[PDB]
Amino acid sequence: MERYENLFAQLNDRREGAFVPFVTLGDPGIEQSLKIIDTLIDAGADALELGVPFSDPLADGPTIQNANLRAFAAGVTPAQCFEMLALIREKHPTIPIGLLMYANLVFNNGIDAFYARCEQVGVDSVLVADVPVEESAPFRQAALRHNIAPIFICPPNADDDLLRQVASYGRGYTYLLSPLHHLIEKLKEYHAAPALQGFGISSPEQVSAAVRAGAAGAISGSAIVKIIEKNLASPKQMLAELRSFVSAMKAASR
Amino acid sequence: TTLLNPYFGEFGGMYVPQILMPALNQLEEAFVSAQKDPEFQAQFADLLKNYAGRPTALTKCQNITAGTRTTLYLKREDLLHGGAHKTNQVLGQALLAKRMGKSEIIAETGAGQHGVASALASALLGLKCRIYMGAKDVERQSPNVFRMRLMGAEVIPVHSGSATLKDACNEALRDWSGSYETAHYMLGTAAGPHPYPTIVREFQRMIGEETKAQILDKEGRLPDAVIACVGGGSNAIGMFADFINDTSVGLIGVEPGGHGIETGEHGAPLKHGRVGIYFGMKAPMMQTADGQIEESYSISAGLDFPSVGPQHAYLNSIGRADYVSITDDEALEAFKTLCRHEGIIPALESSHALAHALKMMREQPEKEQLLVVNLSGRGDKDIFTVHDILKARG
Ligand SMILES: *Cc1c(COP(=O)(O)O)cnc(C)c1O
Ligand SMILES: [Cl-]
Ligand SMILES: [Cl-]
Ligand SMILES: [Cs+]
Repeated sequence: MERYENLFAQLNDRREGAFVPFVTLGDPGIEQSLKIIDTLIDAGADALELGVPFSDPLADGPTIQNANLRAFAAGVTPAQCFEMLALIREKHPTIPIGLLMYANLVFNNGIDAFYARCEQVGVDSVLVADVPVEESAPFRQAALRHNIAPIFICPPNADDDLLRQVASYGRGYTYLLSPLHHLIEKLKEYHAAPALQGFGISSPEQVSAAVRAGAAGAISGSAIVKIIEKNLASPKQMLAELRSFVSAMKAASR
Repeated sequence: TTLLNPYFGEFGGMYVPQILMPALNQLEEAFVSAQKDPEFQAQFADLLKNYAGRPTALTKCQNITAGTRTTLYLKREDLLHGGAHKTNQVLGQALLAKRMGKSEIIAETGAGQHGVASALASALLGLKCRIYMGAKDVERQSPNVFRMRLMGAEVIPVHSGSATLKDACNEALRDWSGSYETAHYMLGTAAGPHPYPTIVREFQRMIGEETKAQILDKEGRLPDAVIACVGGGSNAIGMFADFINDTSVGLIGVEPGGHGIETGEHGAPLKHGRVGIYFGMKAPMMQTADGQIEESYSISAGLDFPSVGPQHAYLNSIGRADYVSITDDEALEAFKTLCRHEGIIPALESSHALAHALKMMREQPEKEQLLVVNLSGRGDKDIFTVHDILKARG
């Protein structure tokens, strides 16, 4: 139902920016991760970017590398990741749910079948971390055939041909890593999807600066998982510090 | 957009994060430029001849084929500087690195022999070289770690994930994504994203080009089949390349069978894996039912690559080349047989190629055939593992 168009329209009507936290599904456990995601949404998360544990995340840093190990240690498989995704959709109908995938888990049971199950569980978007826009043809076609938004990363070394491709083939939102001000202008010029800055977004000052720079919001990756990684022995004190951090970062976008 | 086709049939591609695409387009154009530059070719040939020892010998096996109608030749890449074929392409890649103005080299390795190959090339050409290796590979290959560090290389152990080659392959790409403007990723085999399969083939194809000229000089005809082991596929595609359009020449690649294919502990994804996407390429891979990539098992450390080069998967799908598997015990017997009968201690890698050649010769001993086996490396690194196994059996 394009929850991104309706979230961005809302956040624009209140002159707000989006705060999108990232976590790995099933980290450190299935039940714990479900309560972690529930804590992020109540704290004030506008959207969700979720990762499926992959054995070889060659595009993620060590903090998320350990999140996959923490999830594999709990035994989380792509099968129960999607039953998690289904339960999360049935709890929060309006929030946009994004997936950070790797190409093998999508290709494994057929590309079109992977996006078919995302649509069955209510997933709004999918970014495949290791498929560049030059190799994106079969993935975005399967994603559009099941009303999924293909999310594309626009890196800091992007030339004009890349910005034109990300604007044309990208839906939902554009993943900015990042003066980003010149990159934000060109994406608005080429009518790209609203850009979310996701790169070391750690403090509330970076959420604020991203919005002022022209981006539609900020994506916090390692910052949330670091909080989970720190309080692995204290379950509630983890959620406690999770609620304080996300509501602080969400206020930074208002 | 690229200058060359990133795909071999349905296999290949550039399945890397978008940040790495400029690094690949830069590497491709420098390669295409170097291929048309006679000065680059002259310097490449100069290092191959006057530093590595090319051309390598083609040894006719006197005693191993007695009692049969098989003539067996051995392409002696074991006589190359470093002791393996890996020296050929790292010299070309390091020359490409200089052509792109790069001053650093990043390399992954598992058995440590590509790390030793990268370290010796960087030392010769004046490049700072840092090498990633699995922490479990660091413990079993401490001799090769000392070799790399003796030659001025920085060995960084990788405890990530499985702490093996596929995690070294990951950690190297992570470094290259932020350092590609000064550093060059020196990939180990004929796999990975375009243009690496094409580049490693062209920097290894002197193997088959020499073998062709030598077999025409010695036997006055092309071979009936060329046989080579396949970990990622660099020494095999280097032998196969100049014979592909020679359709009367058989192309046999040998994959590690480990403890047997039906046991699951093998390393033959081309014939007993499933096609997936990892390491920047679509190719047959060792993977679970859910899509998690496994490790290849083999008594041979150099055949630990959980996938295979895309040109090999293409050559197999069209029937141009045939791919078989050889167990640990078959390669071990081939190891012992070449020692007693020819005085050549082969690498446990290349023993898989020889083992299948002995099988072809033994199962049909009255078949008249001219076979060339690519001896991709010497086995002095393996005498310790061969010792412990023959000490344990009895
Ligand atoms: C590296 C290794 C191999 C496997 O390399 P390929 O990429 O399959 O060519 C074969 N022989 C030796 C001696 C090796 O060290
Ligand atoms: Cl010589
Ligand atoms: Cl010659
Ligand atoms: Cs292999």
